[PDB]
Amino acid sequence: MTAIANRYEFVLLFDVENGNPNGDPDAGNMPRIDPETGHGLVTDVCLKRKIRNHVALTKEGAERFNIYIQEKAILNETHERAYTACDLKPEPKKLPKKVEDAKRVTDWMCTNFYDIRTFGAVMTTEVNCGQVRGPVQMAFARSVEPVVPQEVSITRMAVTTKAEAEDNRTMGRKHIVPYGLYVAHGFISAPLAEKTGFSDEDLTLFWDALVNMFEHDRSAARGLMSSRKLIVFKHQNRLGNAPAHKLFDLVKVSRAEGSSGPARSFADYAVTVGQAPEGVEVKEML
Amino acid sequence: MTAIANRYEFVLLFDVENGNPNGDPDAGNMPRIDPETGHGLVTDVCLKRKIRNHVALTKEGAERFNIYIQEKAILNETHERAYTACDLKPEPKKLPKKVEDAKRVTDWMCTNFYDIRTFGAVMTTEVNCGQVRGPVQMAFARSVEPVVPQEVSITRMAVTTKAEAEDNRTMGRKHIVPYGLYVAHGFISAPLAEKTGFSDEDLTLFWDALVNMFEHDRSAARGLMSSRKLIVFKHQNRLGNAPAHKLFDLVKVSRAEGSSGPARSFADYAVTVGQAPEGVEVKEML
Amino acid sequence: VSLDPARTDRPYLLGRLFAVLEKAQEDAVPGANATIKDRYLASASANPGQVFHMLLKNASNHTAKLRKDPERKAIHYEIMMQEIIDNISDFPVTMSSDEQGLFMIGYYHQRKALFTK
Amino acid sequence: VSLDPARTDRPYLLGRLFAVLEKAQEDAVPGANATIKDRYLASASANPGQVFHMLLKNASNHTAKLRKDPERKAIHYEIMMQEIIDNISDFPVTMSSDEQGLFMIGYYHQRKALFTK
Repeated sequence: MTAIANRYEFVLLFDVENGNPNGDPDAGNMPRIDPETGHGLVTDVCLKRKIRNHVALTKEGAERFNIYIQEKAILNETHERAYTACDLKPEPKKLPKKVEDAKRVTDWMCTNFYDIRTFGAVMTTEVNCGQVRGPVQMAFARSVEPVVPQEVSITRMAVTTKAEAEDNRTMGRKHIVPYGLYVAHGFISAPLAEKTGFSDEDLTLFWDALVNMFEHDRSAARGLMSSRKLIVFKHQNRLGNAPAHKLFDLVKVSRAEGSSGPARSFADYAVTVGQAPEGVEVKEML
Repeated sequence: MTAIANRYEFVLLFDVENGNPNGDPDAGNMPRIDPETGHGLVTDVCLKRKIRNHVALTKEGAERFNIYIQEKAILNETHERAYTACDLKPEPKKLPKKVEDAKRVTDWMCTNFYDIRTFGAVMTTEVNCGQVRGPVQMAFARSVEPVVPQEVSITRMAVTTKAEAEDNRTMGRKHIVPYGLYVAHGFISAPLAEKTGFSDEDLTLFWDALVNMFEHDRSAARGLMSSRKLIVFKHQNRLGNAPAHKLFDLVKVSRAEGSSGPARSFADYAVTVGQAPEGVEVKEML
Repeated sequence: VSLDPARTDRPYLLGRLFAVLEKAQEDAVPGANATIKDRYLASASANPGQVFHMLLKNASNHTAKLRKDPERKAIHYEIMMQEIIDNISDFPVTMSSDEQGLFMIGYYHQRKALFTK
Repeated sequence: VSLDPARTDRPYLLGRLFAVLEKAQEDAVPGANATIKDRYLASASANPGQVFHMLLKNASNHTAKLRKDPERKAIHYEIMMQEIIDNISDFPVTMSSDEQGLFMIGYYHQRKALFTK
């Protein structure tokens, strides 16, 4: 299960229509924004969640593709199960003093759980199984342009609970974004992958999940979401050949000619990709 | 081993995006700030940590390039190793009463450990090999403008512990900086270098470490960080030809024409460098 | 310390304008669940030119509506808009954070005055 | 309570404002992790001019959240907000170590007053 042997970077584009992409739980449930400039934000956590979901759905629990963070699970017990699998019991706070036992519990955990093998985890709980850093990382998603969220009042004809006047109709609410366009960054590092065995087949599965992410999570509130673009830079060496910021500058997005009013469709924008330096390969997977 | 023969000064610039550069271990985990002005701060220790990391990654145990196994080691063992390696009986609190061997229980260190050769260490400890001052020093990093830390909230699938009270089962926090630009200062001294042997190849490796520091540092909380500029002043004799403060004044940073309220990119700023006196050589293209 | 009719600072004027648009809307449409304030307070302070342009459409529509009925206020409000919009040269695309503070004061100050009577 | 409702000292006013904000927030969201104090005490003192305008956004959201319910205290708070702010001409950029102390005092007096039935 050999690890990858190159350093990577990529860029992802996606948009929304008449929906809430991430309600952050500290302002009613309004969509999250930058409070000084009015651009919209989405957390990486959300994205990761989504990807976990997709992998679970597609692989159907195949061996060595289990997911560690399942709904309303208990983690300490999974730690204990790893301990027993490597045939040790935990100290209430610390990993086994025998280095090999800790290595075995950690390697067992990494081998069995796909998401641990990809993102790492903080297993420092009572049942101490250690720490992992994770080879794949992502940054915050930021909108290209300011967003103007709108709130919609709604009502319910039926009656919740008995009172003095209860058919008296309640008013509920929805919060929505009309339109918006988002950008994301990510990285992959070979040296860390060498510590966990993150193999290239996992990389292909990761690409696949990343392109088909939005298609399975339709909901009442979520509206319509889709993915538009995907660009990957491949270094020719286990250590890079150029700074990351220079690469990200090769891709530009701007108003499509003739657009006057607020953006309302993908067609109102124009996107271009520059020429990469000598030591890097540029591909468009979508 | 041949030491350098000139004094050096330099200036470094770097920025951040949606990240925590260095968490305050007392103030929850918020970014460090100036209590009076709101300017951000970064400890030098952090930087040195980073540099040591990069050196260990790139050299991988090459001879005379050990890193004092700084991670989770029992330090006093290496001192008695120096004593035993020098064939001297380990002395807990005191150096040997023999000048040559006394200094050898340190020269062994200097030969072996790069970071000791560069920064020095305290070695009067429960195994005594003495003191070192370090030919290379750095000061605190200060942002050019006030910063406004932000905080966000997190859900959770599951529960770690036996939380039998019995959805979204847990909260969590993150601390971030929308944007910021940082500056730093440093010095190198030849007379001290003569005492340890810090040589030219080490200086070149140091330059490389400074250029490529951040590339291998990606993490969940880190966000996006990179370096931007580097200017080096080289005097023409073992003792400089001008005061340091005069040199640092030749570099100036200011807002671009398009000020436009909040700064959100490097593009918002303009950087310029003056011209140095006759006795000083300025090289900035690094 | 109270409302100053002579401050003539742009973010103060924008705050006053906002406050009185709120007041006029109120009289326009009774019984609303949420006010324009609740809807747009944040946005207005972040993107002046963006929204302000938008709001005035609706305000125009409303005052158009309201002339049929004998009831008046709204001519005083139309004059108040016309004073503040004549003092404002132009609408900034965005404001410095420190300026967004001053915008809040002009709003509160103006509101209190209108709160009276 | 020792609170003096007619002091009119800017830092004192600011502290009272802070306290009221905190109380409002508290009422809005039962079972919260922590307080406003915990998150933003430092910053406020450090740079009053940069944070207050952000605090006032959340204030509004909280109030909105509240008012819809039969617990229409939250109207009572808003009036205080009106009164306090009324007296203020602009936010300070910086505060001396001395008025920082004063700032604190105001906070505390107001805090106790709110907690009174």
